[PDB]
Amino acid sequence: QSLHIPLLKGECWWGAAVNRAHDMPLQPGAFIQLNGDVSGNQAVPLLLSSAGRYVWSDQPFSVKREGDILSISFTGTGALYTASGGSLKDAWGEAAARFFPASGRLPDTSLFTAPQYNTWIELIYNQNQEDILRYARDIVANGFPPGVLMIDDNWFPYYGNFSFRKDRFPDAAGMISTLHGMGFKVMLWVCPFLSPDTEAFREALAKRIVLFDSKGSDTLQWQHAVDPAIVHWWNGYSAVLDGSNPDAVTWMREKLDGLQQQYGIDGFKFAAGDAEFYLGNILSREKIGANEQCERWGRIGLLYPMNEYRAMWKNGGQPLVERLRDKYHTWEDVRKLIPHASLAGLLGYSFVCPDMIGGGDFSSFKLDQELIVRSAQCHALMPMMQFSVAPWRVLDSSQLQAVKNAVALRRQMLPEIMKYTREAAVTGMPVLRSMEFVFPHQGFERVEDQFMLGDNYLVAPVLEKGSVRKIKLPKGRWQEIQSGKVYRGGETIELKVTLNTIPCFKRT
Amino acid sequence: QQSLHIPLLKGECWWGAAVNRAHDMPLQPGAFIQLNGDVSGNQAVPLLLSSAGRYVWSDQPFSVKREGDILSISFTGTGALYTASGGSLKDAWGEAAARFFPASGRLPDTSLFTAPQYNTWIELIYNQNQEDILRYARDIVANGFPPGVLMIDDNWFPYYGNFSFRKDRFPDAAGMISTLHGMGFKVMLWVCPFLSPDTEAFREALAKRIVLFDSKGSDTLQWQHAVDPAIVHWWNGYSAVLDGSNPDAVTWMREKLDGLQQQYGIDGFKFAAGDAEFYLGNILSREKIGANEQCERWGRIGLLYPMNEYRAMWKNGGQPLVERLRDKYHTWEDVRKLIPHASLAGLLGYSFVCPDMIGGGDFSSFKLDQELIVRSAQCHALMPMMQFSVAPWRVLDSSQLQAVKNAVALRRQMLPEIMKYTREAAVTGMPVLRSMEFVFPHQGFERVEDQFMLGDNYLVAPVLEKGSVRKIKLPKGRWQEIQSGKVYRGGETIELKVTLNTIPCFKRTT
Ligand SMILES: OC[C@H]1O[C@@H](O)[C@H](O)[C@@H](O)[C@H]1O
Ligand SMILES: OC[C@H]1O[C@@H](O)[C@H](O)[C@@H](O)[C@H]1O
Ligand SMILES: [Cl-]
Ligand SMILES: [Cl-]
Repeated sequence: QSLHIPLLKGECWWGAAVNRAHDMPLQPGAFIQLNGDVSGNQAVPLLLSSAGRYVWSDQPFSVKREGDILSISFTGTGALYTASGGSLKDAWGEAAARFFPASGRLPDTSLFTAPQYNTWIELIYNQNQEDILRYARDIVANGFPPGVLMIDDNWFPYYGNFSFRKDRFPDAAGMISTLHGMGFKVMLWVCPFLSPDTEAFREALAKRIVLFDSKGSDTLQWQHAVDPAIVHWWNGYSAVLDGSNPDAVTWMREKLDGLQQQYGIDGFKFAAGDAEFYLGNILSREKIGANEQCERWGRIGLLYPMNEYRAMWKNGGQPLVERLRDKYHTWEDVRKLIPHASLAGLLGYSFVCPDMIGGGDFSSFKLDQELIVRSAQCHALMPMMQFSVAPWRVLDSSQLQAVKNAVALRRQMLPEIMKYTREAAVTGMPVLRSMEFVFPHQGFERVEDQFMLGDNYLVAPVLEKGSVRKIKLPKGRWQEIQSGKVYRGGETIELKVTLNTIPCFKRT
Repeated sequence: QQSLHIPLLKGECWWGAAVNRAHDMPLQPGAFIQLNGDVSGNQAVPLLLSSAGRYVWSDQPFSVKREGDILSISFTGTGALYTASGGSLKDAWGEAAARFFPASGRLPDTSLFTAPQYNTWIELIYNQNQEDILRYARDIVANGFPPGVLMIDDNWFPYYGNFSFRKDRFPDAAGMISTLHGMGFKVMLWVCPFLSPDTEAFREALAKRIVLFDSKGSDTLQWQHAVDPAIVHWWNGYSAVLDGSNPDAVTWMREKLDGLQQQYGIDGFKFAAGDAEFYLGNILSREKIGANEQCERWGRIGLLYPMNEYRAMWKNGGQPLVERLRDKYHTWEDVRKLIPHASLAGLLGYSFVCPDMIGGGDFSSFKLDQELIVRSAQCHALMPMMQFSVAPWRVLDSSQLQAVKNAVALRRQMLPEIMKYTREAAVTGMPVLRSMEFVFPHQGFERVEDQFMLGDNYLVAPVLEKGSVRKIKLPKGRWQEIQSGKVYRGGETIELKVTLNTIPCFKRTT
């Protein structure tokens, strides 16, 4: 089933995939495939336009813009809709309320009320008790606020064994107790992959909770398959849980619940689950597609309020934290944070965290100190802020101070962040809003280096080198919160900036 | 493929190729054995030997069939038929050995012979842990059994390719080994060439390019440019696997094994897997060797660790490796395989042969049949090596236990004889455990597989069925039963009254 949609004059379209937001508004020649592909992050079968139009299907589709016409090919069925208000916000609001209504619930508020810290970039695969405790002590000693600490990949003996590796964690319970005492909560990285020659693999094969190999047979049914699917991913080759099988859910809950009971773990970073891992010669118990495997992995987080996901299909309006994917240590990537985060919010992902300050791609790790500072300042007034590489280790004293000052500004602004976070639970309305969302039809369709925190604060993080920053103000009066200088709105201004400037304006 | 087609001589009998097929020999009309990519679950050698002193050899694998009275061999490389002028099986063995697999002059570690061996596999299976291993070792001593080599079998480590004790089940592995040593045991660890394919060890091995690579079914793709590992399905799951053709894989394996010896005091290693079948398919090796040669090269690692054991093997006849018969079922059929498999093993160059595990070595079996366990123990006793796994004191009542202990005592009594011939096998390759045909050619012993000779002078006829009567075919000469002292004239078959305790054994006195 297909659909051709001529653009309205001036109309701009966004949607489909968080990790394609930098390519939007959709341009002539643009192509996005959702079927079997979440583009390395979150994806939703939704398009929204600046004229209040929207496209939804319950199922994946592909979209191409050819000239001034959208061509959409649906695997199921879909339709074009118009909201009568005629703005992006109206499209968002009607599509949300029809197709991904707000659940009424928040993720664990500890994820918002302090910065987050992830051991990934600092320790990589050498996750061990001594170094994790040291990183935590270091956070405290450098005057950073204790928050949620995420112990990343490889704290366990092998994939599918949900226990601390005793060689590197002689007393994990003691470690967690010490971390709690210091004011941290703790999350563990978990995934649905199973090292496919181990005790856990054989148990899961016997329980029939893995995805099976179809052998490329047309006819072979799940109930008769004998061999597991083996999937290649970034860590190697593994068996994988079948998210359509209720018994897989039971198994996963037993594992996670056990870590909570035994060690006091507060929550889980849900890794992987990307649709692409479910393609090919694979048999699932309930015969669902690859996208819905990803979606059902996402549902696990509904049982653990302290959660985070990178890969997602649907689950808009839900109490899941949605992280932007691994960012490179580049200026190009720091300029993705805002448009990616703002799109995430329109797709129903209000609780968006922008990856890791300074970069989340471990291979990157000559570091650029200025970039790290600008990355930190851009995180600060986003819904959540996440560190990994240790600022005190990689920065000199005044770059470090500027990071501390970013954290201080987040602290000053937290009541506002939390007001809109709490409201997002109820209404689904994003915390971080695009300029277009708040100020429709005022020339902001392509302004992606500015965002609104709620309705009243305009944030314009410095996202390049240079001592000059341009800021497009909507009509109205705007007071810069640090300088206190009031600006007449309805023009673009030039601001002299230093390493420490985070331009932010209150609507008056 | 090049080939031979050999009319059998009158009365001629042929053995060879594969240890785990010996029960089907002498090769009968309709027989077929493929060696290419196939070691039949144990040791295999490209050798055939005949009762008329003839032999066939190739450096490389072949297939053999018998159709009527024609023995046909199809070679992957080249081969030939030979005749030893003395005209007996022993002459064929001796000439083939000296030409194609001469004795190295070396022995495996003598502690493997000078006491019974004990393997934790059947008692503990996948639950290998410090407490239970120490308990098993204490139970050996408390029940009056001698300390020997203790083999800690599969799953003492976190995952395949991580050569360290799992600290969850082994809180002080060095102290455990220290304890076991002071109780008079030596300790071997199960190791294999498989790597859990999403782990740190796997990624390290991939980065060092020591794994076997995936050819993608391409004919042109060269090792040098391959990027993905071969994944292999085996009894424990799916794994990457070391490329035994790659000298860097040897280095890596030595680093692991030397590390375990230095850090924990481990005495040797049970070398698992390596079966040729694991190396078939879309696979690229650094030096472009076949599947059988991958099995052979795994076997060579044991040349660096005198305390070793292998199940899978290709060639390496005449070498200081313990060759274990494969996992035996808890059946009477399988206890009856021990002798013909062990004797063939000797003819193929595997003198240091151990007959799997007393009472069975297939963990799925584990109605235990106590009498079967006893007869298994008694059959092991005068073989080159004797290996327990399932705990006799746990599964046997008091008479039966005592009969196992008596078997151990007979082995102790006979050990000087065992060792005399074991030390000689190192030098000449002559088997310790010899077939009746080997020692007594052309006397009607071609199909007698329930008797063997310990060296030249001791005829052992273990009881291998239920009942109170045992038939024993004595070669010409005089034979003294070692318990009774009664002397029997040979050239006939006698019937002996037997009990659960009886281990019929005769000394040659003429
Ligand atoms: O897609 C998720 C993956 O992204 C890769 O680019 C990164 O190297 C991995 O560590 C993993 O996080
Ligand atoms: O071929 C070796 C294998 O043999 C199987 O029969 C057995 O169940 C396994 O435990 C393993 O020893
Ligand atoms: Cl990947
Ligand atoms: Cl197998």
